[PDB]
Amino acid sequence: AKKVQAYVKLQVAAGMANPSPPVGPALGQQGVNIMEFCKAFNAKTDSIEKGLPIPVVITVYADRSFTFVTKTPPAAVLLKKAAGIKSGSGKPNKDKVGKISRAQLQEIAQTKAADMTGADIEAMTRSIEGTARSMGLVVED
Amino acid sequence: MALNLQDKQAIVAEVSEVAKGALSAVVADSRGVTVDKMTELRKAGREAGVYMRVVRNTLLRRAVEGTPFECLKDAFVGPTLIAYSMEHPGAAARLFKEFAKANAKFEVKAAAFEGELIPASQIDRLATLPTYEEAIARLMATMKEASA
Amino acid sequence: SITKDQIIEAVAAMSVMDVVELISAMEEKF
Repeated sequence: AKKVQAYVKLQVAAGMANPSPPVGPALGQQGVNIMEFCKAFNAKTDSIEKGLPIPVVITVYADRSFTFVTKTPPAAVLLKKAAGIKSGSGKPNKDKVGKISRAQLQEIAQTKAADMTGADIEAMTRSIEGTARSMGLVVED
Repeated sequence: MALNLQDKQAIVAEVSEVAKGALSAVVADSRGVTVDKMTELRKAGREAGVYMRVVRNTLLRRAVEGTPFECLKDAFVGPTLIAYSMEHPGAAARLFKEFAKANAKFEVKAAAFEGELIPASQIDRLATLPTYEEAIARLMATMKEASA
Repeated sequence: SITKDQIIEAVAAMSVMDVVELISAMEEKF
């Protein structure tokens, strides 16, 4: 990749690649093939895990078929199934409501090693500070 | 910008890299994207991390203010846009190599690579380098010399 | 010279020893 051309990312799902009300048609309809994300995706699905958030880019020009790419999960979301609470407030952030796991934030961030600029993997942590002071939820460090 | 108290640090820091360095390259980043820096930082990355720089400064007034120190072969580089690269550890290395390979992927010009300092001179891409540790090319020069 | 007497040391030695050494083995011969 030394040249971007077309990319729309709308976090899909693994266990069955065959939506319809969420995405379905709207994921493939301008030279894209609905028949091949269940031939090709699931070929890169089961090696890892299934069910949870999947942003994604594909290689469709106007060339009929294509080839599918993978990505990475959102980072403040690894503070849901990778922290506690699943909203983020409840008392609008006029109140500092949330609550953290200091141990986590490094290895749970580190899981997103393949998409960050910090050389120091510790730096990749310091990013997650603000990503996790996104409400004003203090970490019991 | 900042006053002098800050134009001095960009000096005392950047010139103690020359005073305590290894190799020097060259490059003019007219069109220097950011996928540009992103990459070359992973390269500095492989090439240790943050052992490398490129601090755009070609204000003669800056990264020549570090030259009448060492490398006064650069009164001549410093004109126009430039991206100075210093080495601390590492072989007089590969730093050299990918700048040509990078910019030869379009990746903008390379100042024709006006070149620099290890010797005290000018241009020409060399891999006379990171063979370094290719002292094995003097290990194979053993048994093959002993046998043949 | 003695070839074994120059293999037992010529498989086991230090580092910067070599780094200021084989930028010059190239000189006497080649």
